[PDB]
Amino acid sequence: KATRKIRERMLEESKRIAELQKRRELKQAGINVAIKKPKKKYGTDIDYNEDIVYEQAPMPGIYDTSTEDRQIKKKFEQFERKVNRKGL
Amino acid sequence: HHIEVVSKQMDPLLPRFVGKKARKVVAPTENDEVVPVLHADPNEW
Amino acid sequence: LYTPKAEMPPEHLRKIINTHSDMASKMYNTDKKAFLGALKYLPHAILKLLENMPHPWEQAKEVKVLYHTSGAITFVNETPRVIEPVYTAQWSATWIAMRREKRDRTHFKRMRFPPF
Amino acid sequence: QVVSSSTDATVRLWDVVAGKTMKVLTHHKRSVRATALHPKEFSVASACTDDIRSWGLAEGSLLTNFESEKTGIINTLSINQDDV
Amino acid sequence: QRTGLSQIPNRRFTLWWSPTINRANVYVGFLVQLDLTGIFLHGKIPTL
Amino acid sequence: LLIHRKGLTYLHLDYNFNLKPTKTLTTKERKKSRLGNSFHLMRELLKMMKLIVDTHVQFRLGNVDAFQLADGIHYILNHIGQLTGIYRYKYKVMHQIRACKDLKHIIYYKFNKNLGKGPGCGFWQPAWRVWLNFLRGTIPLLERYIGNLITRQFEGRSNEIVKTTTKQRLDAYYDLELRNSVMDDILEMMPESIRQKKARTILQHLSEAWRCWKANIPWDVPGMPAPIKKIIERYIKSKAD
Amino acid sequence: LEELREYQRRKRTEYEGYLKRNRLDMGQWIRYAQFEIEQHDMRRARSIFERALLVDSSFIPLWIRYIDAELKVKCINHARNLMNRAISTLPRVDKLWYKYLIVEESLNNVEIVRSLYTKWCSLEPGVNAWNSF
Amino acid sequence: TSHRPQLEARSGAKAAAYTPTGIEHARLLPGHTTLKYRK
Amino acid sequence: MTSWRDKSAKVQVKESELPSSIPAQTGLTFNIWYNKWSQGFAGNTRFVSPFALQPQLHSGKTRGDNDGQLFFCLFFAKGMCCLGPKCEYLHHIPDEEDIGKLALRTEVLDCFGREKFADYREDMGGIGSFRKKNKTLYVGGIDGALNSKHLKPAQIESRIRFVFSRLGDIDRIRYVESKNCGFVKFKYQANAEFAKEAMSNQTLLLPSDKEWDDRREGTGLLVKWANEDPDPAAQKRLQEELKLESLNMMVHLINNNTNSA
Amino acid sequence: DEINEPPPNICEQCLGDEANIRMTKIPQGSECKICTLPFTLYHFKTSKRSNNIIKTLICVRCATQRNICQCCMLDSRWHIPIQLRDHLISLVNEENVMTEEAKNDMMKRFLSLKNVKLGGAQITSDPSEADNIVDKLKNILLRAYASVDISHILKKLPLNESFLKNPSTKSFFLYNIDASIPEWKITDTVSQLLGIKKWKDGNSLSLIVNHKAKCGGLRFQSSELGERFVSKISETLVTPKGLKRGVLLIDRFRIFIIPWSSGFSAASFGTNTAENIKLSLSLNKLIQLELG
Ligand SMILES: O=P(O)(O)O[C@H]1[C@H](OP(=O)(O)O)[C@@H](OP(=O)(O)O)[C@H](OP(=O)(O)O)[C@@H](OP(=O)(O)O)[C@H]1OP(=O)(O)O
Ligand SMILES: [Zn+2]
Ligand SMILES: [Zn+2]
Ligand SMILES: [Zn+2]
Repeated sequence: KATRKIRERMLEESKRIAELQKRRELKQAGINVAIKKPKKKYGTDIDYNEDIVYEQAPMPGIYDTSTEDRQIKKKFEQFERKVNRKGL
Repeated sequence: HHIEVVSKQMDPLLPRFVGKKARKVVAPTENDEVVPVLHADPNEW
Repeated sequence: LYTPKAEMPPEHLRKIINTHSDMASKMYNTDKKAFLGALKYLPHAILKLLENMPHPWEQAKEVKVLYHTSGAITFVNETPRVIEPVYTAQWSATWIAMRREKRDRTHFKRMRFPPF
Repeated sequence: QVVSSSTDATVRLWDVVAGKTMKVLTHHKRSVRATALHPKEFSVASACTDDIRSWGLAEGSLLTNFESEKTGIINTLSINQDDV
Repeated sequence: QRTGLSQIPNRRFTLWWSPTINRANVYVGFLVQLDLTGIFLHGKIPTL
Repeated sequence: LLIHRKGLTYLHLDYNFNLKPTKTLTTKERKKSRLGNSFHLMRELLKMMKLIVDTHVQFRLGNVDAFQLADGIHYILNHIGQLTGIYRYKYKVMHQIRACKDLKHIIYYKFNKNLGKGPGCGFWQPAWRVWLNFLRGTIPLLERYIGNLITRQFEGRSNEIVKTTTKQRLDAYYDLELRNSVMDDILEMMPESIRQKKARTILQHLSEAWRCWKANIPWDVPGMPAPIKKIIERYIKSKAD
Repeated sequence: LEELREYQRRKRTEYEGYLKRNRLDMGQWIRYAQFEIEQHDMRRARSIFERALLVDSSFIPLWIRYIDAELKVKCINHARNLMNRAISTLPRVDKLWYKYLIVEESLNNVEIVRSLYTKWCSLEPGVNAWNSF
Repeated sequence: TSHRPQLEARSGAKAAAYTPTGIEHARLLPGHTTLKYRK
Repeated sequence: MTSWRDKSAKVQVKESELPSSIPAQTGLTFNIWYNKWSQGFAGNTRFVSPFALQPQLHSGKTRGDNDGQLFFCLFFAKGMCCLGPKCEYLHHIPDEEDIGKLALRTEVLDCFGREKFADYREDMGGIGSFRKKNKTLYVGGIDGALNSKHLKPAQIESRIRFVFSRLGDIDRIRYVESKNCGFVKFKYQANAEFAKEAMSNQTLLLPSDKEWDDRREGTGLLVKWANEDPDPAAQKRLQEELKLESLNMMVHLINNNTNSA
Repeated sequence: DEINEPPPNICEQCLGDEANIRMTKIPQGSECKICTLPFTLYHFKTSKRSNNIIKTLICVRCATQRNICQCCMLDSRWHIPIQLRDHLISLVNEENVMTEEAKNDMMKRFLSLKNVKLGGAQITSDPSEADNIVDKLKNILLRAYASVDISHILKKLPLNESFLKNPSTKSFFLYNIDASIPEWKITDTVSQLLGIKKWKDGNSLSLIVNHKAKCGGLRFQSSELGERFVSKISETLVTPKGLKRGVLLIDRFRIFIIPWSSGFSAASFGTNTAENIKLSLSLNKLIQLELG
């Protein structure tokens, strides 16, 4: 069982790398084609990218902040902007 | 205004509770706050 | 209040059943779910049909029925109620009429099954 | 109406018409195996390992701690008419 | 293939007595016809 | 409409209520198209009714005479084992099939005194009653069964099905109860060490102490603490009992 | 970006596929929480720490690393009113009292520890705590 | 390593109904309807 | 008025000319629950409409006008309605008078009376959304609509402009040759909803366009919803019209406080 | 028992003017458009003889979390869309506040059971809190391409003609139309200045505006309307060594007019979009030449 699932992992790892070198090369010719959805097996399947998974808000503390939140969105918008150009 | 609430009489041959279907629902944590908990040998054990 | 049921024309039930021969329109989607709800009550309608069957001395029988307005099921709404000394004389008259006919005919042909 | 004790070291008191917990008694440190109600005083006793505590049922209130030290795992509890 | 018992003796026996085993017998409302043949099977008998 | 809602259009239902495959099926379609007894008992019952109703249609068309009509109604009721396959799906109806055959033996001998042999006895009133009484008990059962099948079509089969302790899963269920009861007694003797890493190790000593009892070998672990040893011994003796 | 975007999509299916079958294993809750901290996403990271306090709330190495998640990014009031929940959950634990002291020592406001030790001596702790006061 | 059972309530909060789907079981049919009281 | 208020609405299709409810022939056996063909492979089962809407010819007064009906006949939009003046829905193009009566209801419904949905669709199909007011209609299948003859992209733009012009106030049209796509924006949501049903699965080619005999063999011009406009000029223009309509209801949200006092 | 106990959420606008209205309650009616769970549904008709039945589309739990009518999906206090109500509150406060929506079918199912709230509803539910923002609204109201050649197109454009006020044709030329101004607003003012209401059903006038070439083309019907249009055009610019143009006066934007007399056919403004962007730059120099 165990050896097969390691070999079947590296086969599945190849199918992305062969795919992701297509899109890196199709970007060179200009044509932008998005990554597809890995189609839903059962009816109520989840896309964990699209939303917060099980969003539990922390607590209704008495120490109201309403100041650090600004910095958190400022840092996150700073981060994905650096991803948008330098490509990490 | 006012509201008068009337239950409609159903066709006995139709599938009663047309909304009813078996579904799985993961339920969130209940709203009430948390209660306080209020409470050598390693070489032996 | 309570007024009893309106007795309707027998042509009203015919037309509804002739309409539900071919249910290809989307207008029939709720009535198709009523045909599947009627399937639970079908062995009850069979019992009412078979207990109200004509006996061999009568040519045709008229029966009260109860039908769903979408034509999903029809129930025979009667009870076959008899006087017991009359009924025993009716069957025993039929018995002797049947014994004369088997004597009198040279070849009796039996019906073929199923008939269609 | 219903008192319950489980392996999560809590004793819960229940409001059954609302279907919800009236009171959660959290004082036992490990799994609570035994309970017994008093026959006269309207109180419950509960036992954890080395830990036996009594409770009034009107409020979630600790009545007494017992001298149950070094006594080990307690499997069963029994209360008598004569306060034994 | 070492432990399981061969099917070929049961089939040999059944084929031999097959006009008595698969006899027309009594009517049960219908009969099943074996595809691409006109052999009628008068019971559900897998070895036959 | 039920056969089509399932997707079973390779299954053909004729007007004498036979269900006929039209095709060779795959393994997937064969698993999908198995119908229960509640379907097939309802179909055979429609088939007995369609049989009797069409015997009256032939007379009302003028194909058969009144004496033939009575002989045909009396023939159907004594031959329901021959004409429908109703016993395949609820086999206790062989009581009714054998009671109509008993009534036919006693009726034919009254009717054919100083007569010959051949058809023409249409005294169908005793065998009619036998089938009417059979319906009396079949109404509640099919009402429940067809109701369950139809409820599953529109609402689905629940995901909260708890399976009972039967003879084929008894040894598995004894296992889970002994395994939970041993971890309870040992985790309450431990002070405040750990719960996850030691636990798999403890249940491996239990399975090993049971292979030693069966082999008649003494089970001695040299550096095992004495209270963990007495819990495993007490529970191995209870399993052995 | 889709080199990173399908990367973040792929990793979240791998940890939550594991935590689905093991609600326990507090070490995997912390590791999957630390992945979302490194993605510079404190909204998702706080969710995983709250979801993991539901499974066990007495495993205090989970509590402390959720304070460390809040102080490394220097979001201070979220770690302050957290302590209205943390030590009002477990008043008997030593380390939860000590860490909310020493963090206040490095934030240098000793009016705040003037009221902390007020309760924490009303609570009757024992010898090692009374001596640090 | 089973390591944990299934808590019942994760079935009980499911929104089929308060009841099951509408399956009528043979053992849940009515019977022994009169309770007996001691003197 | 000249077309609508004086006339009564005519019958586009007789009931004996209405098409069969059975679809053509996709598989081997017809399923009588789902009304589809089964057991085989489907063969790209789309087809062009044999009928179409004639705004000036077919509009007229209906029985929905006398009763006070808000909603429009969807079979009138398709060019298929067989009732004519008996139909309980409106047979004319939506205008500023009737759209003013579709104000509370149009937030969740469309102009035909159909409920809207939260998510859009994976291919931006039939009904709209109650989250976004989308007034722009995507046009596709233009190769299939023209029946695969060639035209210049300037002339395709005009042939799209004319047939869409009758269906309401057209904001702007911009045919793209690089992607054969028409982005047709209206003034109103209710006229985009009407035009989407009306020109779906139609033919572009005119009766003199030399292929009017053969046009039924096509697939028609697809009409789905339009996504957000990626060029930054319109996004700033989106930001502009968001701000100025905001201030319009900044006026009225302090008038009903002024009424409150 | 949590199903039937909370009461419905209907605004006064949906419910109408009638004194006492009978409604129908169905305990497992449809499912919610937002949460996709079964909920109790309500039927009502505003009058006893309405053509239309009003139906609750969302459940009461999803309506409470957004503070909205179950039918309008509009605000319970302000009767405005949620797409607007967040944007107005985002102006009064320097923070940006929105209503996020769950895409996943089970996560939207998870989202409806939490009893907190989200978006602007935490403001708009309280009367005291919502009044402070409507107060601050008043204070804001107190605050008050070169390489492609386009030559064959530019000859067809009648660059040098006047309002000679002759019959000429139905056809005119428009330019200086900027990236703004939908075609209905042009055809409304032209109909408003000529005087005819309901221009479209009469089919008297036809417009083509390209919006990338920044120029527009006008057609009339029944040519006597055409000179009456010129008779209503007051504003002129007599170009200094050129021919006069009439001016359309939309708000703040100027559109200059030449009679066509030979122009039509789409290609007139440009075949592709880049060919229109080059013509945009051609006219931008010529409008600057025309004013100065
Ligand atoms: O088997 P047999 O000894 O020849 O008896 C037959 C047989 O009756 P049972 O097998 O039920 O006893 C016939 O029934 P089937 O073979 O059709 O089942 C029946 O004929 P019908 O039932 O078709 O009328 C016939 O009776 P008859 O010849 O009077 O019609 C009867 O012979 P006996 O009357 O001598 O018993
Ligand atoms: Zn119509
Ligand atoms: Zn909802
Ligand atoms: Zn409303």
